[PDB]
Formats: sequence, C-alpha cells, structure tokens
Amino acid sequence: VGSLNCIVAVSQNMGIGKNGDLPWPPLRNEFRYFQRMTTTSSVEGKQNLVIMGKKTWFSIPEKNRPLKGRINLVLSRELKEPPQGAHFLSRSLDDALKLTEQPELANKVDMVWIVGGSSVYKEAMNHPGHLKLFVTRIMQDFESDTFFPEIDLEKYKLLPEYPGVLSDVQEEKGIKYKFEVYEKN
Ligand SMILES: NC(=O)C1=CN([C@@H]2O[C@H](COP(=O)(O)OP(=O)(O)OC[C@H]3O[C@@H](n4cnc5c(N)ncnc54)[C@H](OP(=O)(O)O)[C@@H]3O)[C@@H](O)[C@H]2O)C=CC1
Ligand SMILES: Nc1nc(=O)c2nc(CNc3ccc(C(=O)N[C@@H](CCC(=O)O)C(=O)O)cc3)cnc2[nH]1
Ligand SMILES: [K+]
Repeated sequence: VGSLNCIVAVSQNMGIGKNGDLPWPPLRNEFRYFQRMTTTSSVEGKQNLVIMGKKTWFSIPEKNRPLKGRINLVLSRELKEPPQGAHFLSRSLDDALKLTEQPELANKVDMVWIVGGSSVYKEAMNHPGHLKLFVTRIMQDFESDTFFPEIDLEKYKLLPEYPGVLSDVQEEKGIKYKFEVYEKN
C-alpha cells in the first residue's frame, strides 16, 4: 500500500471522544463529509477499506454497521474473529495493510482510510511514505476523554486547498468548523 489516509474531527482542545461517543452534538454535514471521503471510489470493481480500533467500531450506531459501501476492518489484540458485522480483523496496523495484498482482497481494495481511535492514528501518522490527514477543526472546546496530538509541521504540510474539500468556515447547529488537509511524503 503506497498511501494511507487518516480522517478525524477534533475540538479546539484536541478532543475526539467522550464516554464512548463524540464530544459535540451530531453535525450531520460533517458526518456526510466523513461518509463521502471514506466511501468515494471511482475505480470500478473496488471499494475503499476503513481501518478502526475496537472502541471506534462499537461507537458507530449498530444500525450503521458495517459502514456501507466500504470494507470494514477492526484492530484488536484480544478478538477472536471480527465483531458482528465487520468484514475483517487484524492484530496490528502492519498486519492489516499486509492483508490487503493477499488473494481475498488483492483486487478488491482501492483507498485505505484510518478512522480512529488515538493509537491507530498515532501509528498511521508515523508510517513511512505518503500520508494524508483530513482533519476537521471544530472551533470550540468540548469536554473530552480521548485526544488527537498536535500535528508536527516538520513532517506534515497544511495544504492551502484540496480538490473536493470546502475551504471556508462551516457552521451547523451554531458550531463552527473547518476542513483541513495535511500531507507528508
Ligand atoms: N472525532 C473523531 O474523528 C473520532 C472519534 N472517535 C471517538 O474516540 C473514542 C474511541 O477511540 P479510542 O478510545 O482511542 O479507542 P480505539 O477505537 O482506538 O479502540 C481501542 C482498542 O482498539 C484496539 N486497538 C487499537 N489500536 C490497535 C492496534 N494498533 N493494534 C491492535 N489493536 C488495536 C484494542 O483492542 P483490544 O483491547 O481488543 O486489543 C484497543 O483496546 C470514542 O469516544 C469515539 O467516539 C473515534 C474515532 C474518530
Ligand atoms: N471527519 C470525521 N468526523 C467524524 O465524525 C469522525 N468520526 C470517527 C469515528 N466515529 C464514527 C461514528 C459514526 C459513523 C457513522 O455512523 N457514519 C455513517 C453515517 C454517516 C452519516 O450519518 O451521514 C457512514 O455511513 O459513514 C462514522 C464514524 C472517525 N473519523 C471521523 N472523521
Ligand atoms: K469503486
């Protein structure tokens, strides 16, 4: 796999989660952005793969699992088999990427998206070679118990724009946010 994508939404205090859910009220267009970015593939015959930790999997409402139109892979050191509805299970990020090149997934996976949580992001972001980080900056503090680190501008560049990503401040339910894209090579 020659590129990875991470996608995350963060509060001003770097929060991503609280009590097994998001720290903020539901932002429907932000969710639709997540859906669009992770699902969209114009390569006929293939789907994108989403990789996530176990707590992130159980944080998705059961009626939306597995995430439709995507191959869903969960990371766990304890399971077993994939949780009910998930397509695949791997014991590490390295194992997950290796799995995509084996016969079952060989001609089936287009883009790989890392969708959380904290550990999965940390390792992906240190992974050699090309990485893009799609970061939604929610422009408020929210009480949180799970966090995303400050991005190191030594390794990553904030792209001034990116095709298909809106550049202006967004607002839903009185909450302002903006879509950012970072890249390292
Ligand atoms: N705002 C946002 O963009 C997002 C928010 N969230 C929020 O974050 C919280 C969940 O994230 P977090 O608490 O970080 O948990 P994770 O989703 O990362 O789940 C943690 C568990 O996943 C497994 N795991 C994680 N990394 C690896 C690895 N590299 N290899 C093998 N197994 C791994 C382990 O399972 P085991 O113990 O079975 O080994 C671990 O205990 C929730 O509040 C959720 O709502 C989640 C994603 C994005
Ligand atoms: N940008 C971004 N925003 C997030 O909310 C987000 N959340 C997580 C993990 N949490 C979740 C929670 C629910 C769903 C979910 O049910 N998504 C469905 C419905 C989308 C919609 O309502 O429009 C999906 O089909 O993607 C996805 C990820 C990871 N990266 C993110 N990245
Ligand atoms: K496709």
